[PDB]
Amino acid sequence: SRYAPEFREPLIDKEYYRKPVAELTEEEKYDQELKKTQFIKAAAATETSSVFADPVISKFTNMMMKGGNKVLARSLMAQTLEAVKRKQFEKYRAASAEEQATIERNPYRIFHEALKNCEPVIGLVPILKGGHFYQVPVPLADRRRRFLAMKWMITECRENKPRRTLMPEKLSHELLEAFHNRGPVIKRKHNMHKMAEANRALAHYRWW
RNA sequence: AGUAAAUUAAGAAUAGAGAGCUUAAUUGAAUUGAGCAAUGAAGUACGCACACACCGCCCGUCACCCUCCUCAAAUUAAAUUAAACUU
Ligand SMILES: [Mg+2]
Repeated sequence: SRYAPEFREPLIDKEYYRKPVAELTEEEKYDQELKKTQFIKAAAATETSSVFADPVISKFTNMMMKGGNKVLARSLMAQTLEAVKRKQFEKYRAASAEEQATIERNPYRIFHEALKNCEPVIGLVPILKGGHFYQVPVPLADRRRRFLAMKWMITECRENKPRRTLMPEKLSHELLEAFHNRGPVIKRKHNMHKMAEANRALAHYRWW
């Protein structure tokens, strides 16, 4: 890295800086005073104070990008969100007043609740004990649990789709199916959890 | 980490000749542990009949030639003795 270890990650929260001084906890108040005598990293090209920037969706975009084609990957995510909004508007208009209440037309809220439905609480680590490969039930961190949900989505759509279907049409159809706990990405989570019960007694081999 | 990946340009050398090489630029990620059971290294302790240094040293059965010794059925071979007393 070209940043020395003494550099601090930038804080790009607009409201945080403009809060009244008394509203800030003394711990936060102390850090701000310390940061005045430190070096701050430059903000990333994609780090902005925009009110429409969601870290979860921005991360999902980077996991789809191939060869640094951010314009294409962002376009694919923009087309997906729109394909989900247009799919719920059609259902909402073609539904009764009672049914209309339940229907969710926010694509950003369908994406977050979809991913969370696919996240697995426990995973598996492959281990070779006595020249035999065993996978031991592991408890997954918040970072490993989130990564696996996004990875499983980007892999079901990339591979298990018809040749002429497009990613905005497969991903939209999968975010909505996961949003209802019916999709194949949810089935992957159910299989992972079910296998952990099979290897329930083999967690002892853990050394880490 | 401006890394990987992807995409460009130029240069060396040639008369010409690389999908090779050198260099410059662009776009631009994911991830980094509740680590040491193992693998390797380092440190400490201990062991060593190894020092060619464990790809070490090393012990028995088995296999030819040669040296010495022992036992043993028998056979024969030479060797080796000592006196006893009568009249
Ligand atoms: Mg040439």
